[PDB]
Amino acid sequence: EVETFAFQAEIAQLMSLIINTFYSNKEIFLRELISNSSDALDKIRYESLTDPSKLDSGKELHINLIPNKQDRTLTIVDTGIGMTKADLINNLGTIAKSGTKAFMEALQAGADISMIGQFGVGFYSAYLVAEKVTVITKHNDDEQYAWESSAGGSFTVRTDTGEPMGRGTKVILHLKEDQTEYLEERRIKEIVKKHSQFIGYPITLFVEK
Ligand SMILES: NS(=O)(=O)c1ccc2[nH]c(=O)oc2c1
Repeated sequence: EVETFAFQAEIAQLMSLIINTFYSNKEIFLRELISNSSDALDKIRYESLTDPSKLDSGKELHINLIPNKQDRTLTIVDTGIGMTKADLINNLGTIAKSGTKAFMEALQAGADISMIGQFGVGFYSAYLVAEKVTVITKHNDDEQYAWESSAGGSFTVRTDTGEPMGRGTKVILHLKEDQTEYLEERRIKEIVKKHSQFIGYPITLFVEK
């Protein structure tokens, strides 16, 4: 059972701007996704401060980076609060309509794409390097769902029958053919140290066979 949705016009606009603007500093996508993960981990930690059973779905609060050269995928896994199906459909828990509005006025006021995170829509910077993005997520109050979009104005949502997650969010970046440098260990290490040195959760860079 696969449901296909149309992006709001403003989100489709943001997404094609990210895809079509000439902008060489693509590495900031990883900063933005790790920062998104850190925010989601902050949310579940805060909830657990008064209700410890909120961590029954997983006590470890961490971020994993998983490159797969055979699949040409970079996966960012976090054990944060996750997203409901409603969150997924509602622009993955963001206020993307007003955020895109503010982001695009800033761009004409001198800003560049690297500042996308200050407007709450940093997730969509994934399309700087990915031709397709799959988001697997599990929230304590909902089932496991899979969101997917290759841009083009639509996304799909289905119940995820894959590996049970426990709690959190998994962002699978199906990388563009010329963007495989972000599968290389030393390149990911460089980016994490440059942009994410003060993230308050363990970031584990998986290695490959
Ligand atoms: N902007 S739209 O009229 O909603 C639209 C139009 C064509 C599409 N093809 C696709 O995959 O998503 C689409 C969304």
